[PDB]
Amino acid sequence: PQITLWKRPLVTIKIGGQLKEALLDTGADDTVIEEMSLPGRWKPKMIGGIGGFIKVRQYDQIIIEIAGHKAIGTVLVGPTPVNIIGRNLLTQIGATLNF
Amino acid sequence: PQITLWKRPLVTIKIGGQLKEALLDTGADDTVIEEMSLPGRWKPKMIGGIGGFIKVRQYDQIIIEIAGHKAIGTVLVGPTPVNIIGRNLLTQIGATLNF
Ligand SMILES: CC(C)CN(C[C@@H](O)[C@H](Cc1ccccc1)NC(=O)O[C@H]1CO[C@H]2OCC(F)(F)[C@H]21)S(=O)(=O)c1ccc(N)cc1
Ligand SMILES: [Cl-]
Ligand SMILES: [Cl-]
Ligand SMILES: [Cl-]
Ligand code: NA
Repeated sequence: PQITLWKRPLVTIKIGGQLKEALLDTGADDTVIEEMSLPGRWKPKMIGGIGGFIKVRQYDQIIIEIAGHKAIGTVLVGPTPVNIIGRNLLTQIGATLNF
Repeated sequence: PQITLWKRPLVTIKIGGQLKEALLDTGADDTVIEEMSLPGRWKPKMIGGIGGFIKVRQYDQIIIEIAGHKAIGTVLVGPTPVNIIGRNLLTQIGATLNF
C-alpha cells in the first residue's frame, strides 16, 4: 500500500503468535517491542532514544508478519512506550519513503 | 525521490540560512532539531520517546527547506540526539510510505 502521514502509520503485526499494533518508523534503526516472551537465546542491549536509553533483550532470527508481509530479523524487547518496526525489518518488506 | 531504508534516511535541510543534516522519521509526530537560534516567540511542549521525555521549545511558522522541498511549520528545539523531520513537515513535502 501507500500510506500517507497525516496520522501515525500504525499497522497490525504478528509476532510470537500474538497480534499487536506497531508503528512503521523510518527513524528507528531497529525494531523494539513491548515486553513479551520470545523463544531462543537473547543478549542484553541498551538502545537510545530521544530521552536517553532503555535496557532491552536482543533476540535474533525472529519471524514477524507486518501488515501481511513476512520478514525475519532481530527484535529488541523491553519497556518501549510503543511497538516500533524499524529499518531492519522495513527493508525486508520493501518499504520506501517517496516524495 | 524514492528512499530505501538500508541506511538512515538522512537529508540536507536548510533553516535560518544554515545547512544541517536531518533524519526523515515517520515515527516522529513532530519535527525536533538540536539547539539553535530561531526567530519569534516560543511555547512550551513536552515530547516523549525511548528513554523518556525531553522539554522542548515550540516555534511556529518556521521556514525550512527539506531535501529541496519548501515547508513552513512548527519546529521544536531541544536536546534531541539527531535532527528529526517528523510527520508535520513530511506531509507538507508530500511524503508517503510505500510497500
Ligand atoms: C529519536 C529517533 C532518532 C529514534 N527513535 C525512533 C523515533 O521514530 C521515535 C519512535 C517513538 C514513537 C513513540 C514513542 C516512542 C518512540 N519517535 C520519537 O521520539 O518521536 C518524538 C518526536 O515526535 C513525538 O512523536 C512520537 C514521540 F516519541 F512521542 C515524539 S527511538 O524510538 O528513540 C529508537 C531508537 C533505537 C531503536 N532501535 C528504535 C527506536
Ligand atoms: Cl536484523
Ligand atoms: Cl518551559
Ligand atoms: Cl506544522
Ligand atoms: Na534467536
